[PDB]
Amino acid sequence: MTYKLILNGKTHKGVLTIEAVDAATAEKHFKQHANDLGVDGEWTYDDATKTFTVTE
Amino acid sequence: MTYKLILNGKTHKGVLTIEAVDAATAEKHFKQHANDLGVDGEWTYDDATKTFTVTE
Ligand SMILES: [Cl-]
Ligand SMILES: [Cl-]
Ligand SMILES: [Cl-]
Ligand SMILES: [Cl-]
Ligand SMILES: [Cl-]
Ligand SMILES: [Cl-]
Ligand code: NA
Ligand code: NA
Ligand code: NA
Ligand code: NA
Ligand SMILES: [Zn+2]
Ligand SMILES: [Zn+2]
Ligand SMILES: [Zn+2]
Ligand SMILES: [Zn+2]
Repeated sequence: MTYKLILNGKTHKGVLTIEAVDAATAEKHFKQHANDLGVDGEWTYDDATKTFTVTE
Repeated sequence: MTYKLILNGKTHKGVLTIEAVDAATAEKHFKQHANDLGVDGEWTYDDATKTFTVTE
């Protein structure tokens, strides 16, 4: 299914959408993106919208 | 305005949307994302949809 990441970082404000087999796979991918971007924030997940938020 | 990046990398297939004052500013931001993700691809731009694509 489609999963989304809302980036709410100091220098990264955006929305990323990907496809993944499950939420765990999406979250692993999203955490790698955030790590590569130097985003070090607090994570939340909304199951109803399959949307993660990372907030610095 | 809103600008989009279609990631068509070997390991990064996704869509990123951001806001930016102009296409040049969006593209600079997008190129930094792609650099941070280790995406080394060919860039194209569609003015009508304010959408870049990076293709490995
Ligand atoms: Cl699907
Ligand atoms: Cl961003
Ligand atoms: Cl973690
Ligand atoms: Cl705007
Ligand atoms: Cl991606
Ligand atoms: Cl360049
Ligand atoms: Na996957
Ligand atoms: Na879920
Ligand atoms: Na900007
Ligand atoms: Na344009
Ligand atoms: Zn799927
Ligand atoms: Zn960004
Ligand atoms: Zn704008
Ligand atoms: Zn990716």
